[PDB]
Amino acid sequence: SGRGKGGKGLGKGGAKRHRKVLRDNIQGITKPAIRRLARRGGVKRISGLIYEETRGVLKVFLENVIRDAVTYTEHAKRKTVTAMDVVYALKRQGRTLYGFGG
Amino acid sequence: SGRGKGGKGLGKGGAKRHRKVLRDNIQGITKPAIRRLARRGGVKRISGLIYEETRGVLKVFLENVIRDAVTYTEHAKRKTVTAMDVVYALKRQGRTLYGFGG
Amino acid sequence: ARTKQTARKSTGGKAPRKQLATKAARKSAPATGGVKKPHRYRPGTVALREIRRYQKSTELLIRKLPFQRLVREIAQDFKTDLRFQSSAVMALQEASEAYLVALFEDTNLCAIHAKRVTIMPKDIQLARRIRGERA
Amino acid sequence: ARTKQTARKSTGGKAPRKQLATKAARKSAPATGGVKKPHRYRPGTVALREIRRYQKSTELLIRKLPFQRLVREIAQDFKTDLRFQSSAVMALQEASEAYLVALFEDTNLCAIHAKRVTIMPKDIQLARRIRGERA
Amino acid sequence: AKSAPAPKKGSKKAVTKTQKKDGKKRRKTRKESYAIYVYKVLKQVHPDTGISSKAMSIMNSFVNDVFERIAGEASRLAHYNKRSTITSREIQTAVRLLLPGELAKHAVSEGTKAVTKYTSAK
Amino acid sequence: AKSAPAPKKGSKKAVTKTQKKDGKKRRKTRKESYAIYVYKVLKQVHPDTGISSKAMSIMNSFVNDVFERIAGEASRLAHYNKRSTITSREIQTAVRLLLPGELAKHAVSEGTKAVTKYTSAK
Amino acid sequence: SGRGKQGGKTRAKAKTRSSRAGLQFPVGRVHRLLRKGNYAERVGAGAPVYLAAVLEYLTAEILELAGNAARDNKKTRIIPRHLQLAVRNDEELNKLLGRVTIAQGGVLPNIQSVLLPKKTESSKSKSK
Amino acid sequence: SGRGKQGGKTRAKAKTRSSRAGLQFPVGRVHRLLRKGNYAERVGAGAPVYLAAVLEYLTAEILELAGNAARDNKKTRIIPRHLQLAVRNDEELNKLLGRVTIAQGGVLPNIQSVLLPKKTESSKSKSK
DNA sequence: ATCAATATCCACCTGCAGATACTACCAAAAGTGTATTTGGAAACTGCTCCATCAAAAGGCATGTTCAGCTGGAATCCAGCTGAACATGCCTTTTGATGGAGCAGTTTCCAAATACACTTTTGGTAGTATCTGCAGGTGGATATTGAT
DNA sequence: ATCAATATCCACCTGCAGATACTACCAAAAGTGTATTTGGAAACTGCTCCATCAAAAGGCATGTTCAGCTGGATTCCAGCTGAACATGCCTTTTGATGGAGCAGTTTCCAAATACACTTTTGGTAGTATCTGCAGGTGGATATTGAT
Ligand SMILES: [Cl-]
Ligand SMILES: [Cl-]
Ligand SMILES: [Cl-]
Ligand SMILES: [Cl-]
Ligand SMILES: [Mn+2]
Ligand SMILES: [Mn+2]
Ligand SMILES: [Mn+2]
Ligand SMILES: [Mn+2]
Ligand SMILES: [Mn+2]
Ligand SMILES: [Mn+2]
Ligand SMILES: [Mn+2]
Ligand SMILES: [Mn+2]
Ligand SMILES: [Mn+2]
Ligand SMILES: [Mn+2]
Ligand SMILES: [Mn+2]
Ligand SMILES: [Mn+2]
Ligand SMILES: [Mn+2]
Ligand SMILES: [Mn+2]
Repeated sequence: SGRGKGGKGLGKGGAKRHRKVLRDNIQGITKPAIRRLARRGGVKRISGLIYEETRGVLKVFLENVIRDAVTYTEHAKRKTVTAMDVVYALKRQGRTLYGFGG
Repeated sequence: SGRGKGGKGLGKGGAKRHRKVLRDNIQGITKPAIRRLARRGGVKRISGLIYEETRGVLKVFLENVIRDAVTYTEHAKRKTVTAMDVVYALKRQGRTLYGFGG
Repeated sequence: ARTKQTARKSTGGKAPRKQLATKAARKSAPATGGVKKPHRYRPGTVALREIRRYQKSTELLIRKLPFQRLVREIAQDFKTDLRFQSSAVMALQEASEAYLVALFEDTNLCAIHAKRVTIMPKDIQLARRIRGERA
Repeated sequence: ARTKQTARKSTGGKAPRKQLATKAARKSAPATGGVKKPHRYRPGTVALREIRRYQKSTELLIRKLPFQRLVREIAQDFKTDLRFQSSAVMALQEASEAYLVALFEDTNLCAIHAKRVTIMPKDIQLARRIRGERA
Repeated sequence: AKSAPAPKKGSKKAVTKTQKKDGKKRRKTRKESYAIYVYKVLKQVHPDTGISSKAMSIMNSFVNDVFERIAGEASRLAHYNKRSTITSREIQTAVRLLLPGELAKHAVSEGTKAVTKYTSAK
Repeated sequence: AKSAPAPKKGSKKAVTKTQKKDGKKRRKTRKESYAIYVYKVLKQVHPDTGISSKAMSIMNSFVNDVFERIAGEASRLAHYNKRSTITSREIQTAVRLLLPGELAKHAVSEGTKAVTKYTSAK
Repeated sequence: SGRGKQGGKTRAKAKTRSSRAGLQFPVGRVHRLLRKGNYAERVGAGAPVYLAAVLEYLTAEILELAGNAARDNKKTRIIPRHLQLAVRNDEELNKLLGRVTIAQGGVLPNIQSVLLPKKTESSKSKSK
Repeated sequence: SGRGKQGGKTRAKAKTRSSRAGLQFPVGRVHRLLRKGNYAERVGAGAPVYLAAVLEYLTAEILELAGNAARDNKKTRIIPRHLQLAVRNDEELNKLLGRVTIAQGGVLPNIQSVLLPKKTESSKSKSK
């Protein structure tokens, strides 16, 4: 309840701190999910190569916004990315978002 | 004297003689100038309907930029549109132009 | 005639000209004449039904946890040891989905421009290039 | 082994030759009618030559006076009796031409996307919609 | 009787010591919003219509975004003209630059009407 | 009773002269630019290369543009963090947000170098 | 006149600049925000009045249209969806908010014509 | 030989801030412009130095590339065309100036392959 | 056109997350009063540069002829991609707990603002010399396209 | 393959728009000295909410089958658009005069800022209780698709 260590982040000792390696999570953006986004976009038929192409485009989109959001986070000396860090990052990339503050 | 139908002689097709004061103007942006613009843009073949389309687009662009430039002119209480008024108008429309800030 | 008595000639007799119509394909009547029956909507009908459904709703379309792991993975590659407000992740998801949906709208316009109804990678590529995201 | 055959004097491109007559004949059509297959570049060869010429230069491509007139006319709709600094008009022309040239590049990509080499109004329209100018 | 001077400024919750009623955990810094004003306007236009908190968060973003866009445009206008004061005149021109046709027209009318009224008092 | 102390080829003298103001400061509304500094840098990178006036104006616009973008980004950064001061740290972070990869690394390296030198400077 | 002392209250005391300008939005707050944002060294008295009036006006416009969308969808409470329908179906607000995303707004129903079925979908010579 | 604080001799503008920073760009002017730009209430001393250094560095990067372009075109004087060539052929400068128009800059030579002679076949080996 | 398989519509209903309602407190927000400072509007006008002529001189737009080759209509068909289905897993949901770390509160000085004063400098102006390269001429040779 | 008809390029030459070198002048740009103010980092810690665990279960993902109909390839040819010409309209230039009005300067006052008080108010917090509508059911009506 306020005891531990920190420094490098978090941790315990008597076997208690998680965080497994994160990899290949872009595959979590599934074919059904992309089909649903395309449907809301008014798309009726989709070529098989669209799914990997869409993952690639989303990865670039996310890398760009997250890069700026984390830059705001670090400049503020924080270790937690805030909704505001994301809103400002979105705004500076010309993707203004309403609903999350600011 | 009617004469001809296109070729030699005098009075034959292609014989106008005035200079504006309500005439061409947008029609003054010629098919040849538009073709040249397209060539610099890498275009090899042009539909006959492109010329009027281009005039329409160019008029919208100028209306937009000139409207804002004149808004800056009036705010300044001036009667003369300056290069800066145009530079500021272009910048706010996302079309920053370098070379005219003297 | 033949002046006798039979009542054969003509009236359906003589030869055929009557014993009409199709033979099968009503509900089943397995005698052969109309294949089987299981109900199927035609290709495209359900796709159109899904467009109407999803354009009427607003819920996020990517699963939440999988999207959250992608965000964490990418962020982690930029800077280790980050934590996220949960609304920061929802903000990224709202923005990401609106971005993709709008891009699919432009991509569809590109497929249609080429006389197709099927979007392909080149349509996405053309839309991103005209947008200035690529070239 | 001779000197004959030619005996084609030493110089002189004159056709009438060494005896009266002095027309402008040389090696074409001193008469009045045909020609014998004049020279013609194929459709597309000169268009390609123009693309290379204009992509190498930077001079404005729309005539100055007709452009100035258009600008003044448009401005008169927002405020009458305005004057323009000469560089204001030039700034507008530099910006307008750069805008149109870049739009033609996009329009060209749209034509090619549809398997054409000829740009059409629908290509300009698609490009402007994707850019968010129409949209 | 008397509040000032100091200290305390930014009180609430110091160690413990409490009389009655459990509240005010070390005063949160106030986060202002346009919500009560947005709500006031909503009732004028649609008396029996409510608004969800998410829609209200959207309205708050909208008002803050337009405020920043108009103020930024006014700022630039003032600097371009070497003026150190943003007056209603810079706001008006920023409005004409930022808003599309009919909206700018009605916005300019309301802004002008408000300044004229404001200056008609006292 | 005069002998025409001065002919008629312009204007005459007004008693005494001026060793300042009227000298030549009127239409002297100073209009500064980065031209002489851009010129100095061109010499360090290309000693035998010149630059046309039109090109120099492009450069002046360039420096002014980047200054505004970096300063504007630094401004928002400080405001977002509730800081009334723009320090080298805000300039650095603004540079990282505005400039593409390699350009940012070298810009940051140059900025950090100038501030260090400047610091360890008399 | 010369410091001294004063008495009586007619100007206001309890009269906000908002009431004085005939507004619902807060003139005092807008004035403070204009000063806090570093837009200029000085802010005239009329600037926050004009700006508050404009913000109030735009708010009324979006709420009018959004309440209409909620009514059209048989709802009495405005949610993000209604704001998005109001904005995207209005030419001018759509342009003002052209690069803005309203969270949980969805999109306008819109299927391109060429994608709808037809011709009874039966070849030309009775086939596929 | 004593005095104290050094606030005496050479009371003149000893060294400019730019000189102390090892810069060619005007630190004092950059300081003044930051202050008059209304970017923030206060401006720290190192901010105009860091910024002047970045402005000088970027200027050097573009002049280096435009000078190379002038040189490749057999010229010793940089004109707008050379700045355009320099920026557009540089991936990062091109992106930084992605929404900027260099007057009298022209465009980069570029013909879509499908438009080249003989149906469609890029070919070329000179610059391709 | 009839019939059937399903989707879709709507009335009716209930649970409940979110919305909404009073009581309580207060630190910042906001208004009123006086005094003091000053940004910039108003009037005058100097001189920069914008508008109009004048008026040849010919670069370039426009109209015409001809047909090459492009756009797009019409056909065929391999196989991609949508629809439907079985299976079962992993996202979602509901509830909990430690503790990282964001953020409130007071202290305290390095560094910024505020000023007076001295010095330095970039910009404006003349007047004057210098020079990179555009534009022109030869003539070579590369390209294009018919035979 | 041969070779004419043109386009295109390189080497050189020179006038001149435009860059450059030198001197003169000055307001303001900039730096230095000293005296005061203060933003915001430290340090300490209240208090939020982030990471993570648990367990259950059903919405939804996955993987497969089957074949409808789409995209891709091919062929054909009407007719649009490019290339080449013949005119001759009208932009371009340049030379040079009015005078509009931008822009420099001096006044001067309406309104801004600074400062000290006092009242007002929006936001935050604790508690409780409504209320709009999601989500579900059940039957009626509509849509789609086979014949
Ligand atoms: Cl593809
Ligand atoms: Cl078309
Ligand atoms: Cl005002
Ligand atoms: Cl600093
Ligand atoms: Mn990783
Ligand atoms: Mn003054
Ligand atoms: Mn034919
Ligand atoms: Mn073809
Ligand atoms: Mn801790
Ligand atoms: Mn000097
Ligand atoms: Mn040359
Ligand atoms: Mn303090
Ligand atoms: Mn499975
Ligand atoms: Mn088949
Ligand atoms: Mn097809
Ligand atoms: Mn006058
Ligand atoms: Mn209250
Ligand atoms: Mn329901």
